[PDB]
Parts: sequence; C-alpha cells; structure tokens
Amino acid sequence: ATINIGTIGHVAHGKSTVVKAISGVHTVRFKNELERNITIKLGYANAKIYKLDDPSCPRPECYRGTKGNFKLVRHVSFVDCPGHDILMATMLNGAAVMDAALLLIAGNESCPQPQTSEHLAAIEIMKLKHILILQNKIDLVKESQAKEQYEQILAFVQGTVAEGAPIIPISAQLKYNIEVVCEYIVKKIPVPPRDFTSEPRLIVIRSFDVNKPGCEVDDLKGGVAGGSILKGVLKVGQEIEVRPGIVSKDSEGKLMCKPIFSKIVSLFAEHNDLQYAAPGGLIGVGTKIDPTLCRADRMVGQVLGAVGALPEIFTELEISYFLLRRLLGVRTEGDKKAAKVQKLSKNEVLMVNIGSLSTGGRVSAVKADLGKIVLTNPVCTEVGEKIALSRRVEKHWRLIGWGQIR
Amino acid sequence: DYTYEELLNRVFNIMR
Amino acid sequence: PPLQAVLVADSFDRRFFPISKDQPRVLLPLANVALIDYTLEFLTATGVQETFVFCCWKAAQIKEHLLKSKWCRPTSLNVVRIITSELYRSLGDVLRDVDAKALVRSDFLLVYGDVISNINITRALEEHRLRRKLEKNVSVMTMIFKESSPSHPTRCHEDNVVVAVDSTTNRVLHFQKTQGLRRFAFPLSLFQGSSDGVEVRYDLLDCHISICSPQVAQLFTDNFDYQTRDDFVRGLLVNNQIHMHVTAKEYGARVSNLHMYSAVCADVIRRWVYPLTPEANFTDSTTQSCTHSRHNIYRGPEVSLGHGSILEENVLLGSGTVIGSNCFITNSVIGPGCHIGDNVVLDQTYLWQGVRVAAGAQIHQSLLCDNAEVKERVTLKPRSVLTSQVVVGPNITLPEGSVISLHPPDAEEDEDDGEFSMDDIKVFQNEVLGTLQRGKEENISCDNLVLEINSLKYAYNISLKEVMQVLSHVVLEFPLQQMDSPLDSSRYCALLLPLLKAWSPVFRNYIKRAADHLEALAAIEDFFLEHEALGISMAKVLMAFYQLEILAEETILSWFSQRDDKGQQLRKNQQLQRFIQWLKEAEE
Repeated sequence: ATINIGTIGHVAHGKSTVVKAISGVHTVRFKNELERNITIKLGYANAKIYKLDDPSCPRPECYRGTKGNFKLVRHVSFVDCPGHDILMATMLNGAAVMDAALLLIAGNESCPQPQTSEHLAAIEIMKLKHILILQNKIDLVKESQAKEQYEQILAFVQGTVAEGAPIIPISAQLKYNIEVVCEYIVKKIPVPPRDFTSEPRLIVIRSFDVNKPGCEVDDLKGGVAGGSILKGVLKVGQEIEVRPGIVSKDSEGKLMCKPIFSKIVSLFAEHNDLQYAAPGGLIGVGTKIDPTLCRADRMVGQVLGAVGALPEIFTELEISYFLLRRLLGVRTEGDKKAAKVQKLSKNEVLMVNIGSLSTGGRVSAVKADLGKIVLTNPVCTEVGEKIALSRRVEKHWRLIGWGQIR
Repeated sequence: DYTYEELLNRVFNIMR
Repeated sequence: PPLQAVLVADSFDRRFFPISKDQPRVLLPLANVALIDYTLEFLTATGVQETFVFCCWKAAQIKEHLLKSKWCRPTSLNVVRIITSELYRSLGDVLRDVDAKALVRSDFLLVYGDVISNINITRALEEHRLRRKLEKNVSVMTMIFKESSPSHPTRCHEDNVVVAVDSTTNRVLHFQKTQGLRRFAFPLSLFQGSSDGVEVRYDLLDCHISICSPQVAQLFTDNFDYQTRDDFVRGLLVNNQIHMHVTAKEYGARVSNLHMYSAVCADVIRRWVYPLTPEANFTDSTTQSCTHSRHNIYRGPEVSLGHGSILEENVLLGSGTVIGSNCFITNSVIGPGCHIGDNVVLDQTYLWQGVRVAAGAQIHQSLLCDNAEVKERVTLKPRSVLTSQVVVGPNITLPEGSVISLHPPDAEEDEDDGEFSMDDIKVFQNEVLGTLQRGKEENISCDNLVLEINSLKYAYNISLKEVMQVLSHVVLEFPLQQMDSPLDSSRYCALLLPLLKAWSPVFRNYIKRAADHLEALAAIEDFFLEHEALGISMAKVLMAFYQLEILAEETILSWFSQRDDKGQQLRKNQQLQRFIQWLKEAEE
C-alpha cells in the first residue's frame, strides 16, 4: 500500500512475469461474471518495494542476492493493465489521480511502433509525467532490430514526453534488470505529496461478499468492498456515513435522505490489516452493517463521509464541456481515416467518470460549450476540474471529452 | 543509454 | 423456485399515434375488452402468481380501470403490482428499477404489455434451467420465437429477424435485423470454430416473450450503452452466449403498429389462440357475454339485428347495440352502445364505444373511437383511422393515409369537427490542416491543439524535419481564404493578430532548438523564395515575432550569411531589413 503507479499495456508482452516481477504473485480472487474488463478497476501487489543496500529489491527472504535485513515498513501497490491495445480509455480514467506510470514497448509488433503514444495521449490535462523507456525484444530478432529500434524510440522523446527514464531492453521471462528497474523505481521515481489530518473520504468501487454457505448465524458478517483513499487516513470504529447510499426511491423531500453510518473491521494489507487505512493502493474496506444492501453487488458509486458532512446530493446537473477532434491516436492508412467523433446529441448514453466512479451519462440539452444533463442515479459531488466524458465509438469505450461543473 | 550498451555487451553475451 | 414476471407497458420507440392521447397505448380494446386483460390472462394462462405491471401515463385512468377487475382482490391466483409515474421513460429504467428495487430472484418473464399468445411457457423454461444447472452459467438466456415462412402478415418488415445458429446445441450467432437490408453477409471468423457445420434460419418471428434470470440485471446496469433489447443482444453476440428454442405450433406476436392490430384482431376470431377467444368473458362484464355461432360470428346480448343484415366471417356486436339493415360485414369488430343506423355498409371496421352512425354510409378498413356521430357517405380505403369524437359529415372522404383526430396539430382538423375542409508526409498534411480551423471560431483552449497534433504526429513516427515543416507551413497558410487577397498591411495584420494572440505560446511550447530555428527559417524562406508572389506579407508579421513570443533579431541575422538563388533578393527585402534596424532602434 504505497504507490499507485500506472502501466500502458498493448498486445503480446507476457504480462504475469513483468507484473509478478513488480507485484510478486496474484491475490486469491473470486466471484466470476465479474464486471467487463474495460470498465473501472484497480491493481494490487503481494510484494514490497525496498532495498538491501543493493540495487536489487528481492522477494521477502533476506538472502536469496545477498543480505541487507529488509525494512518491513510498507508494501508496494500497483494498478492493473492486461496486455492488449484495448486498454486505453479506462486507463486514462485512471491516469488522473494515480501516482506514476510504467510505459510498455514491445518489438514483437510493428517496430515503427503505433500504439504507445496512441496510448499515452493525456500528457497535458492530467499528470502524465513519470515513465520509463522499456524495450521488450531480446528474444526473436537480435542487435540489428534493437540497433535501429533505439533510434526509433529516441524518435519519440522530443515534444511527446517519452524520456522519463531511458531504455531497458529485456524479456521479463528472464526477469532481467529488475535490480536496475527496481533501482529506478526506488530512486528515479519520487512519491508525491499527500494530506494527513484531513477528514477522510472514499467512493466505493469493487464490492465483495463473505457469507458463503456452511457457517452459523452467530458469525460476524457485513459488507466488504474495495477502494482507495483520496483524502485523510481512515481509522477503525467511528461514524462512517454514506450519505444517500441506497437510491432513495420515492423520495418526496430534501430531509428525507436517510442517516446511515456504520463501523469497520477488516482493512486487508497482504499479511495483516493496519487499522488506520494506508493509502496509495487498494484498501480492503469492510463495513459493519449486515444488510442486503451493501454486501450484495448493489453498491458501487457512493461516498464515505461523517455526521454533518458538507456535500448535498441531488440531481440538478449542468456541465460545461468540449470535445476531442479525432479518435485519440488512432490513424490507420488502410481505410481508417474516418473514425468520426460526433458532437453531443440529445438523449445519448455516455460514461461520466466524475472523479473515479463509472455512472452512465444521460444528456438533456446541448449548447456548444455547456450542457444541462440528468444522470442515471443520484451521484455525489467530487470535482469540477475533470468530468471525464466517454462515449461509444467502437465495440468498447473511448474517452471523448473534458468537463466542468457549472 | 549506457545501460543499453551494458546490456549489449554483458546481457546478450551471457543470457538472452 | 417460484415464478414471477415483470410486465412493461410500452417502449417509446413510438409508432402509435394519435391513439395514445386519451386512452393509453395499452388500454387498446381489441374485442371490446382492454389489451392489458389479454396479456394478463396470457400471464395467468401459464402459471405465474405475481407479476409487475409498470405504469407511466395518467395514473388516474389505469388506476380506475384496475379498480373494477376481479383480480383487484387476490382471491384468484394474481394480484397486480402497479406503481405511479415517477421519471419513467422506457424499458431502460424499468430494468434499472428491477435491480435497484431488486424484485427478482431468478428466471422471470420479460414481456411487454402488448403480446397476446398461447405458449405454455414452462417447457423451455425448464430446458433453460437444465442448461443453467449443467454448464456453469455460461448460457445467459433462451429465447423462444416462432417458426414461420418468409411471407406472413405478422412478419411485416418492422420486426423481421434472421438468426444464425447451430441446431445441435442451439446457441445463436447473429441477431441481424432486416429493416431495409437486402444483401446479407455473416462474419466468417465464427465458422472455423464449429467445423461440423452451422445452419442459418429465417423461419422466425420474435414473440417478445423471453425469460430472464438476473445475470442480465448485471449485464444491463453495468453496460449503460444498451437500452433496448436488440442492441443489447447484439452486444451479447460480439464479446456468454445466448440460446434458442424453436416452438412448433402456438404463437403470439407483439401488436406494435396498427398493421399488427389488424392481423391480430383478424386472428383471435380466426381463433389461432384458443383458450383465448372472446366468448370466455375474462372480465366480470355482463356487458360483454357474447354467443358464438356458425362461421365465427358473435352476437351480443340484446343485439337488435337489422333485417337482412348478412354475416359471413368473423364479426361481433356489443351491448345496447342497434344495427341497421343491409350490412355486408366481414372480418370486423363492433363495440357497445352503437346506434349504427340503416343501410350502413362495413368491412373490417374496428368500431369502438359510444358511436352513432348515420344512415347510408360505407365504412371500409377503418378503426374509430368514442362518441363519434359519423355521417353520410364517408367512404374510406385501406389504412384509414378516425379517432375520438371528431365528427365527419356529408362525404368528407379520405385517402389511404389518415392521421386525423380532434386535437389540432396531429390531425387534419382544427378545434371543431371535420364538417368542412514518402506517402506518409503526403497524408500527414491533410489531417493537420483539417484539425486547426476547428479551434479558431470556437473560443477554446490551445494546448488541446498541440496535443492533438503531436498525437497525429506519431501514427507513423515521422521525424521532426518533416513534421515541423508541415505545421509551420499550414500555420503560415492561414491567410489564403479567411483573410483577403492580396498581401495587405493594415487589416491583414489586424485580423492576423487574433490569430497571433490565440495560439501565441503553442509553437513557442513546440520549439526549443536553435538549429531547429535555423532549419525552420530555412524551410519557410525557401517557401517564400518559391512563392514570392505571396511573399509580400512579411511587413507586419515581423512585428509579432519580437513582441508576441515567436522569434528574435539575432537568429535571422546569424542566418543572414548562409548560401541559399532568390535568397539574395529576399535577404535584401526592404521592410525586412527596415524592421531589423527598427528593432535595433526600438529595443535593441
């Protein structure tokens, strides 16, 4: 639970060896028919990041490269990206309030590589600043391809910011240069500032369930979900308010919004559970309440506040927006120069990732720069500087717009 | 980028 | 596992007009009883104890009409879940409600309130349930949908369906509709997976019936980009496969347009849906109890036949009816209270409540409504519709189409009644020159322009020594068409200065290298050597380089002693060197 570094994975890397080189192993995960893998999601790690007076950051045995009495202080975290070029737009949803970024380049595909800056194309509005140059061809074709290919990849670094950390030519099946890669991600990647004593909040992302058949009714049960901190550090056992929570159906007033808070026990931390919520990673929040409400799949997209919080939540929405004048990065000369990105039509489905929550976007009135919308469910107020409008243009989603709360 | 010629000698002379 | 169903009223891909104004789209009396009772006794015909009917439209009406049935009270095996008109639009927020209110455990029937049928549904329900139990919930649903010909009155081209499917394990491949297509093509990538073969089937009409276990609540609320069921199942069919069953005998179809209204009202009395045939008196309406007779006629009680009125196929009357003489009525239905006078010819009239027809009146292929004092010689033709109290008179005839009513804009009638009438840089220039002008007349930011051009820089990995050429090229070919010819000085610069204040750091954010300053200036003065007839414009362009963040004096003066011809002309330009010296006098 320390760093939310991102990664940009196109087709055919070999992904379990590189991610498990930087996350150790996979978590025990479950409850199939999950959510479609182009939606919002988060990563994790079963490792940590450290050193041993050593460029090498091994796995937690203390001798095997050599000694160095590892600092059992923190745990590394991560954000997932499977190895196909589809993984653009939900990652650019994730490329706003994460921590850093990996940058994946193969040599298996086209060597005048099309996809990487087709992938990395929000280096201005949101944050995209900490990367690495990472060659993934040591296997098939030797030093001629890599020889011209380092000139290829240094033909990327000029105004498109592709120079954050220089070339690492590897195949992660050998796990090579992970001493040098770990030295880069210790030293050459910093840790950005946070806030500590702020009142903590969370929007719920990835719910779970812990009452499989075969136990007693006297067990402690409740609602476990997933999340990651935007502010504060969340302790155990207080008035943890969720402000509308359930969709308040047939709500006739304003004070007919229900006061519902909870408590908390589990905050999963790979071996333990530090009861103050360690940010910079996936936090394993489990609520006290025993309903049909939260511990089902019913709850994704609600706030974590306290008694007497500030945001009042209704549907009155007006947004100021603009668009993108092509489909971002995609330009194929074999009959693909008309992937047209059309203006906001009335009553059209969208994806409005306000902050970091996927609710589908409905619209009601269209001007050239502002729009009055109404949304599919009651949705909290998070930020005005980004309202990440996405929209159907192909089989999966792509992001099209940037918004502003008015 | 000295890391690349470090690979070019040692890594490819010893490993893949 | 108990069996419930939801029953939506109306998908608002709208086809009913203007009949959906006073009465709704669903209280549509096909044979003198409301269509909700037909679909509700389909849902009572197969065994379902509790079902959910959703209402959106004038809760007073459907409230009052559901206060005088006999399943108002749950003595029978139904009571009816009804709710009132908040935010309701179509089946979208219906299924969002049915997994937000969460009134679903497993395996309920998704039908509109607009299907009348005789499928005893439970057979493929249990076959689907076997498919769930055996194979790990990879099969989402099963749709049952008829076997027919390519030619039928119910398979009119609005809901024409071809599907492609295997016949052993009957999982579908393509739910490709045919609203106007005539060439057919199936993506061949999914035939090498089943090399033993795969059928194609056009013998289909969708009953709008299908079952749903709330996996589709997940695949419906997660994916907001599906709202209607058809693009929903196509999105299911591109990524969970969904199964199929071909029923053999019994049928139903959704009464969408009035074409299906005609076909169904001529099929319930050609009786392809028994037990459903309207002598049964589904309501407790003693004002509906009618008596079957030979060749499918149905006299009402106190019928008062007109003398010599001959009846051949598939007719009715009502209660309190007075029909006149000399009626050659075939394939029609008549409603109650009708004072239809003498010598009124009819053919497939669908007449409703409260009418009093005047004497001597052909009516043909019509359907009309309440309190209509229709009058002399109103001869009509196929697809004609009168509606809801509007009165025609002595032969205001109407052609084929008739969108008429009493309301002003939808009708053909006012307030009163109707009584009176190498290659990669060649392609690089085009998208660049296309994207630039989309930011000028819009009052927007400018960093988005440079990110989009660097995005479009990348998609071949063209080097800098072509990209920077083409972008400074086009950004100096602004003034051709939106600024006037020839190369003026005052208003040329006075309109080029907003184009010098908008993007004023953008190329400054793009250029950093002094050898690139040399090569970019060498390229643009090679362009103005080759185009000196457009080269006059260096007069008041140079006054924006030093004040507005582009260039300086020392760069071109360092460039001045190179070799590159008409470069000896253009370096000896008058007002160029005048601005050099006026820069040395003004600030330098």
